[PDB]
Amino acid sequence: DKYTRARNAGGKKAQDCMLLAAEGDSALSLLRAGLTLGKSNPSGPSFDFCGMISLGGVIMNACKKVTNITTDSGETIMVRNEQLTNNKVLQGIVQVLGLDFNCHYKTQEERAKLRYGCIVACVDQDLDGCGKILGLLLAYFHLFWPQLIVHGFVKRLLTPLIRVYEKGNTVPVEFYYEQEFDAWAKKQTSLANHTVKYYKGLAAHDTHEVKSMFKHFDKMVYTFTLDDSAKELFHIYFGGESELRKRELCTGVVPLTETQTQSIHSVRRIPCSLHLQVDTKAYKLDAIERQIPNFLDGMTRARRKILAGGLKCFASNNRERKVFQFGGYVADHMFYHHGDMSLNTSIIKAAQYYPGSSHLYPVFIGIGSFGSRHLGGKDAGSPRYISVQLASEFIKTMFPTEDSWLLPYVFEDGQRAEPEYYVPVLPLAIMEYGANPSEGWKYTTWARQLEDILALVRAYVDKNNPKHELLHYAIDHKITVLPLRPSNYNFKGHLKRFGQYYYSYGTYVVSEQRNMITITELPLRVPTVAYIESIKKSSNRMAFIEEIVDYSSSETIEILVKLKPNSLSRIMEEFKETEEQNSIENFLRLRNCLHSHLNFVKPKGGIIEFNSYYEILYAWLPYRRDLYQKRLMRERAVLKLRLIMETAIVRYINESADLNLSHYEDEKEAGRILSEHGFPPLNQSLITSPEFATIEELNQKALQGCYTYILSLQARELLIAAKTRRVEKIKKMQARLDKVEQLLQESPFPGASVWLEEIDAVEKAIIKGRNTQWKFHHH
Amino acid sequence: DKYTRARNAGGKKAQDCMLLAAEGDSALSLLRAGLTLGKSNPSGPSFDFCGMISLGGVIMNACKKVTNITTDSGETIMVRNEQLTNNKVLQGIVQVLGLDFNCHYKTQEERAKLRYGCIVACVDQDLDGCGKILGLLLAYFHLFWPQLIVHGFVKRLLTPLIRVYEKGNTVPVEFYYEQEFDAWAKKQTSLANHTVKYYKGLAAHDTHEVKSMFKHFDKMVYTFTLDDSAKELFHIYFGGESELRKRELCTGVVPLTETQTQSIHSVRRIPCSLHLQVDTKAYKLDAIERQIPNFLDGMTRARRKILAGGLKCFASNNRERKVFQFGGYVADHMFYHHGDMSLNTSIIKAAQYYPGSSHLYPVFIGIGSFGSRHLGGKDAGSPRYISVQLASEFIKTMFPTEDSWLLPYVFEDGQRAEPEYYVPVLPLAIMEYGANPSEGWKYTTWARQLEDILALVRAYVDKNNPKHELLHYAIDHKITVLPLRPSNYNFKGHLKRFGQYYYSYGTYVVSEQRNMITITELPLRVPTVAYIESIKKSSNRMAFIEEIVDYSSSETIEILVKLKPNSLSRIMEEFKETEEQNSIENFLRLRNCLHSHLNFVKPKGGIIEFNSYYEILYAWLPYRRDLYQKRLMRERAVLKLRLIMETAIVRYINESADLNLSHYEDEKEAGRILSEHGFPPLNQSLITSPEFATIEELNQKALQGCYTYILSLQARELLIAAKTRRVEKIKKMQARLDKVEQLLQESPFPGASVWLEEIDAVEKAIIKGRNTQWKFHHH
DNA sequence: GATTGGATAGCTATTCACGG
DNA sequence: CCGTGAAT
DNA sequence: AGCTATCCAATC
Ligand SMILES: COc1cc(NS(C)(=O)=O)ccc1Nc1c2ccccc2nc2ccccc12
Ligand SMILES: COc1cc(NS(C)(=O)=O)ccc1Nc1c2ccccc2nc2ccccc12
Ligand SMILES: [Mg+2]
Ligand SMILES: [Mg+2]
Ligand SMILES: [Mg+2]
Repeated sequence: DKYTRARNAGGKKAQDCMLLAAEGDSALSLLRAGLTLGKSNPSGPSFDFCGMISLGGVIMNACKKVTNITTDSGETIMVRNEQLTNNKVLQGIVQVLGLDFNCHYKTQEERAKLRYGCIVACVDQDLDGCGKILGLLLAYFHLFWPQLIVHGFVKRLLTPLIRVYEKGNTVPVEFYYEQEFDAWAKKQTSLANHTVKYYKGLAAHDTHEVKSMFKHFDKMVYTFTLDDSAKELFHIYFGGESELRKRELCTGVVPLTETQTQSIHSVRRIPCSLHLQVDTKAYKLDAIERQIPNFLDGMTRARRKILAGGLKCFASNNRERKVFQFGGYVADHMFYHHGDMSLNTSIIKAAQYYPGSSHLYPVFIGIGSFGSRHLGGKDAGSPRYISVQLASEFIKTMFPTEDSWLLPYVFEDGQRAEPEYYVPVLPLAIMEYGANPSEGWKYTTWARQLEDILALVRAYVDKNNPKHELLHYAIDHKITVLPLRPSNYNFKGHLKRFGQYYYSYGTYVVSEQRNMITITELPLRVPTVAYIESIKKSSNRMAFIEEIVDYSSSETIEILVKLKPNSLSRIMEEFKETEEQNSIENFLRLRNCLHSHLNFVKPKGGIIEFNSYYEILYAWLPYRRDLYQKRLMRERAVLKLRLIMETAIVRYINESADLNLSHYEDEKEAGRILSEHGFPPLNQSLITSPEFATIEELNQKALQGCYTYILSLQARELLIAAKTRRVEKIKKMQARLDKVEQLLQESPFPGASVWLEEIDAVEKAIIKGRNTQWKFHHH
Repeated sequence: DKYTRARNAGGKKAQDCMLLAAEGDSALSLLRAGLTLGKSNPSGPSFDFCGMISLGGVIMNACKKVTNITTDSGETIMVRNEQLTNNKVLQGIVQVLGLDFNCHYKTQEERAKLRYGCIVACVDQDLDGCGKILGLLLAYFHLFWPQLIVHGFVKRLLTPLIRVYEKGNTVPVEFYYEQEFDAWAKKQTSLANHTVKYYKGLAAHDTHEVKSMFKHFDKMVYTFTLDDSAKELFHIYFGGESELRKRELCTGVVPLTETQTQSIHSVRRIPCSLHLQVDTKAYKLDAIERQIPNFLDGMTRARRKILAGGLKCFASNNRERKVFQFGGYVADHMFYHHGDMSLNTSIIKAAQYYPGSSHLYPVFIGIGSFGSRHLGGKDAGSPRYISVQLASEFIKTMFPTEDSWLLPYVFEDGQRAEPEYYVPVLPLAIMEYGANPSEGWKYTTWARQLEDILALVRAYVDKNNPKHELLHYAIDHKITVLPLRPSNYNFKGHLKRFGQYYYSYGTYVVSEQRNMITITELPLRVPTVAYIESIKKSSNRMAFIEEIVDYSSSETIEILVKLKPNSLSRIMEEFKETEEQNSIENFLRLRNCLHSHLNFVKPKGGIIEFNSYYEILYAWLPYRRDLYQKRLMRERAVLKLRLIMETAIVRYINESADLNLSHYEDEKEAGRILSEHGFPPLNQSLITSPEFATIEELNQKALQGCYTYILSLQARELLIAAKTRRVEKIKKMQARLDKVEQLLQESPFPGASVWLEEIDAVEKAIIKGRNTQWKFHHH
């Protein structure tokens, strides 16, 4: 309860006081600082007429918790959920404002009973603040007291996130959306004399800006208004039907026309339907993009940033670092503008490894406590006391280093960030476990057998496999010719397919001579403590058992169960036996069903729904093949340029004494003399280690050349051994060049043998990691 | 209430159950992993007879919170105050153990009533856990129930601190103290095949390691035993007399002899007196070292680390950074092995600036809110939302950049860290405000007037000042000839010296047409809120006042005292008007006394006590003088070496076409022919950038070198323009060399004029900072 | 009791889907 | 009712 | 994102 009352709140001047609701604590501090500006300006808000309160992060969604029931007289009353009534934030809001769940406030006399004139929401300009928190608050108010919105009881504090200043002019130009900002920027010829400022939340606007904004306080308050359509909109974005969200979120967001925003800014009334259509839709699309993995990479945006930052950090030396320090480094270098605790949790999850864990091939090696098979991995240590390091042996084979220069990249404010997506050697999307929800769709994936995947890919790329010709299709690409069965690496149970569903069964053994029943393997991905709690809550099963206990150490589980005398007969009697599941498995809940929700995010943004793992594999193959071809082409261009440069270098070295470079005056004279002598001008910085640059860029930049590759020659290279090593290197480049030229004309596509070798290397690395419990050089 | 009771604990097997008291959740996880072993370690501890509890706090010193009173029955009883009774950790411990404060437990019958047979402390091996926590626990038990310590009711878990593994062997060796490991390693012939591992606490250990520890569990439990001496020793370390700690902590810790440690490791019993004399004394000495400033530098260890880290970080660019990110950088790069919140608080305190603050000259510019005169500076923002940057001008003028290469340094694991101490141009120890306690001592300093300090230093250095001669002493250097008065920069009150004490007075005015009392200034360093609460607390003062009001701005003080009508008379009558302070000041408490406790830390460890600021200045002067001399000599030597190198380089570049280096085969042939031609062999890397080498190191490593400075020359240098620039550089270096030679011979000591120029520069920087409210290029 | 600095770490609730 | 990851 | 208590000393 962070309420800071107003002096006139609840008194005879209640109908002109204001209540400020802050998204978090930074907004609280900014509001307090602005309010405590008395005696410097008689005009402006102050604590005698304004309130102060905090919402505390995400607020609850009332539209799902409430349930509508009709009465005898046809009245429809909304019963509020037990959890809904016990929420502290909503209770505090309703107590401070003195709202009633029975009065409809249809008349001004009823509106006079509230303790404040109006409620003003102060939230950040980011997607989360404007779309989720404000949207949820609007949904709450619309659901319970729709009439309040009509009479302008709900207002918001609109603050820009972009400010462009021009030196010599004291007033800036403010943009509330990036679209209008960049449209204005591209409209102008040059902004080199200007300066742009972003505001990631209300943790900005230095005291000068705070004073300037609070001077014109009334110019920032915007009143929400209601229309007819908004009703059916509020049900779509916050109702209990996810099908409507699926249909709504399958398309993009249409921005507001100029007339609409002109009316909004001239009158300062915002229709809630427009707010839902723009801000909430944008937030939901961003949430989909953040919480659902890409079908090529298999990882979400946060995990991709983590991997890129880890590669950058541990490229120098693979030394352990604290999770907090590494997360801070990642947030600093990868431009992660969210809370650090979420990043640390994501790192910890990515580094975990145990039977049944989400990652079969984690990209990190964890030093410390990183969860266990029991407790579902939630028993991990704090990020301040555990360390992670790069599993370089597996990474350098799964994500080839030379292919990183060719992926499309994500640019923030003109700076490079983590790539848009990686293209692994083997399809990682269908090679690991995962399960989590998002807006509209849910994602769930059970890993496939490694041997089946290897056989399929080797058939596709081998050109010598007896099944290669039929894997390629001259009829259609829906037929299945090879099995893709669920993996059972760390699983001692069984997997059986019935109809269209795969079921996993744990294994047990029964010693009737003593009346003891012991289970030795639980089904796939079930925590032991959760399983024990589940088997204890069922009183029907609990009746037969005297006691159950465990002696599982850290990775192998066994439960021993002593049940009441002469209970087995009743066990078979009450619990039916079927070919899908026997009496004992039904009794002990040793059967699990593997449901798959193959919903991913396509490279160009958006969602995509698959029907089988074969579709994912067939979609992933062309990207990898094209990446191989592009890599080879750029490699050939680089070799040609490098050969030309090295031949010129050797030619200069041969006759360096004759030239007598010391005789000439300066750089330009020497360059002119060299050009007169026939030395070609190249781009040394673009050829010795080019860039993320592409091939046409390579040619264009190599067109304009300098003579720096001669002037930067150390005297040590002028000896004889250096020249001999240089010509040997030239021979090696020539051999590599004609080898890759031969590789280019290869069937079925260029670089098939390279793919085969990478497959073998990654298979060996995976085997080595499995042998040492995924702790390389630590066994 | 973290507590997992043992199965047998409660009164049936209470005599064999043991309770493990740990530090944090890391120890909890380690102990849980050890105890959960089953069917793989049958002879080992388990939850049948092992307790589990977390302290979850810090232990209060009970010896200071109790009162001993003798009743009429000739019995001395100890009554505990409210805070001791209400402490959560002690209450939990006494409830779990079921201790009685009336039973003396002198026999086995009363001891059997306890819920556990023994209590085992499981703390880290660092100074904190071993010293502070264990000493406080032992003090608690000895104060209340000595017989429990006598009968071995208290034990500790002794875990190895450092372990070295022999490659090819599965058994390492263990050391519990750093000195033992250091002695063994120095005595050991070679350790290339040996792998050392530090265990900072027990949060980091191998699974096989903990498996072995719980395989041999009783080998790591040591019982504490009492003796005759300890009865008084506790009173020295935890009693109410600080003089005993002053007399005890003024010397180093005497290590345990070989016979004592051999007996301890043989019988597994530890005398409590030895533990107090070693671990607690070491911890207290470390606390003194890290909580009291150095009299030369003027800052503590944490502040020195912060300053060095800021200098290293903001060198590339002065762009602002968030406080938490900068703290993470400092912790990473200078090996800060403590919590991040402490570092963030220290940085915030170092960057603060307001009237009456502790830092008249902050080493940081703070963007955001950093507190104000009211609330004493505790109203600053969160470290995640306020930015800091380096005050480049003041730092560069106060701590010269070159001198940083010549200070003694602190080494961690063979790597450099923050300097041992800094030697600023002006003595910063007596130009700031400070007040804080530490073990056995208190530090309190009131800043001196800048003008007096400048005059004193100049008279000591100018050699032309008419006061220079008698400032030096041919009779005795324990006399004062110049004033040293408290500074009044942001002070509009009065300062008056009476006897041996300075007093600060506020300023007040009176108006008789209402009898309005207006306070325009408070004494030095008193927050407004605390003063208001103090004036309200005393009944006899505000009983004559109805109201008090204050419209105080961010930097101004005004208090209006709405007091009773016709009241002045008994204010004069009651509150006595003395020559030291008038009745009105006595009635508003506007007089303060400036007490100074000048206790500092010597450069080579230890504490030192001064009697006046003149002593501090006199001690500080020779260090700066010697540093100036050493800097001048090192620069002279470096200049000579660089002149030789550049002359040789010029000669080569001049006659390079003659030798025709292309003819020779490899590096050795080129070196041989160069030596034959007479080019001297030097250490190019050292002379180009020594950065830490002493004056003798330059000479010793000059002759042993290579011919790298020739073979690393590029073609661009062979041109005429490069040679002309080189010869111009040679001329400039010669001019600087003979200028330095002139500076070397200079009365009274070398480099006096340099000191004068730097004094003028720092004075100008200070004035510029004062004029812009210590916000450079931000006004 | 209060007050100053530099050190000790672990809790506080939700949103989004779709099956148990 | 619970439970997953990524966010306030 | 914030919120939770104590140790040292000497004067108030
Ligand atoms: C409802 O969200 C919060 C409420 C409170 N206090 S209350 C009204 O329930 O008595 C405090 C914090 C939060 N929000 C939380 C977070 C917000 C931002 C970032 C991390 C957060 N982590 C939280 C963890 C547990 C509970 C609330 C958190
Ligand atoms: C659980 O919190 C604490 C645990 C300990 N454990 S131990 C054996 O090292 O003494 C010690 C102290 C705390 N409490 C802490 C705080 C309590 C109140 C207010 C602020 C606190 N700040 C802390 C900062 C770091 C560590 C513990 C703190
Ligand atoms: Mg935000
Ligand atoms: Mg510790
Ligand atoms: Mg910690």
